[PDB]
Amino acid sequence: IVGGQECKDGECPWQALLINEENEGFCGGTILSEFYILTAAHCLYQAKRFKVRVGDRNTEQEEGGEAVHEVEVVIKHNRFTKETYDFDIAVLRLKTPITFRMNVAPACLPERDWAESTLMTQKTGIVSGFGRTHEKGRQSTRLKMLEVPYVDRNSCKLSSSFIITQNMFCAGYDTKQEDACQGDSGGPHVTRFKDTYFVTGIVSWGEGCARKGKYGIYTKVTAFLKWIDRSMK
Amino acid sequence: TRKLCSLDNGDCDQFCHEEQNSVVCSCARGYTLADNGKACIPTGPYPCGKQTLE
Ligand SMILES: CC(C)N1CCc2nc(C(=O)Nc3cc(C(=O)O)ccc3CCC(=O)Nc3ccc(Cl)cc3)sc2C1
Ligand SMILES: [Ca+2]
Ligand SMILES: [Ca+2]
Repeated sequence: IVGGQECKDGECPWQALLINEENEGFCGGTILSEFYILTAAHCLYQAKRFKVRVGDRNTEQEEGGEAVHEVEVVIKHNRFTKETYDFDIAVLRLKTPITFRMNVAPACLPERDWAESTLMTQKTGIVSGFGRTHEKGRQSTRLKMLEVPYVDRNSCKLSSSFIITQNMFCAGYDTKQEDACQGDSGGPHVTRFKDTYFVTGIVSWGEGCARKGKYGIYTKVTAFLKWIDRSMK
Repeated sequence: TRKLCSLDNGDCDQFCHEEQNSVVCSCARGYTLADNGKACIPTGPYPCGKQTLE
């Protein structure tokens, strides 16, 4: 995350972190329920073996609430392609159920029509993660969150060197130096509505991080609500 | 002119749907619609969408 703030105690309890065999984070995820993690399809190519870590806010310090979970099943969208990053969504089923507690809790899955009419028409969403603090920087050892404006679809298409499919939306800032970045991919984009947080996107891609005239590109979760429901069986 | 779910979310806490000419409210999984047919009540501990305080 470029710019934005620390997640303070309890503020981003639906954050998951995909960690490699060396215990380094490489992608984010969202807790959907005791058993299921939402993430990006393209993250699954970023490591042979990985686990999921929840309840972590400071990677350099044991705060007590941390839990590592093993992945039992990887459910990747079959229509995902590296060529376009279209259908950039995947669900993970964990071997053992997540025990909800302080800093560990699911985000709500919305209903399609209402999310699109009511959530995605709000001023801003919230993206979070342990990713890079700037384009050329290193990964944050602190979990961060950032408020990102929904970006008009046609402005985004015009701003982009690559196709923006129906399964993507744009969020962030034109010139202001705030954005998601490398390592935040797969992570939560949520929208607050009356003190309740709904999953509205998955951190997908961008041309650098916080580059002028470029936005953050997110998987449009609302297009994948029947898919996610199916995947959670 | 804003009507039904377009007028302050139909007074619903969460989901709002328009049926006939009438607002129907509902709730995320793990919540129950209150008696007033509008508010959403957590059924148990750590309901989705809520930041944690304990
Ligand atoms: C298949 C198409 C759609 N692509 C998907 C992957 C992709 N990655 C692209 C890219 O520009 N990546 C890149 C280049 C450099 C650098 O060279 O300095 C440094 C870091 C990166 C990764 C930055 C990144 O994750 N950005 C980011 C990711 C998600 C969001 Cl919501 C906002 C920003 S451009 C692009 C286009
Ligand atoms: Ca820690
Ligand atoms: Ca920008």
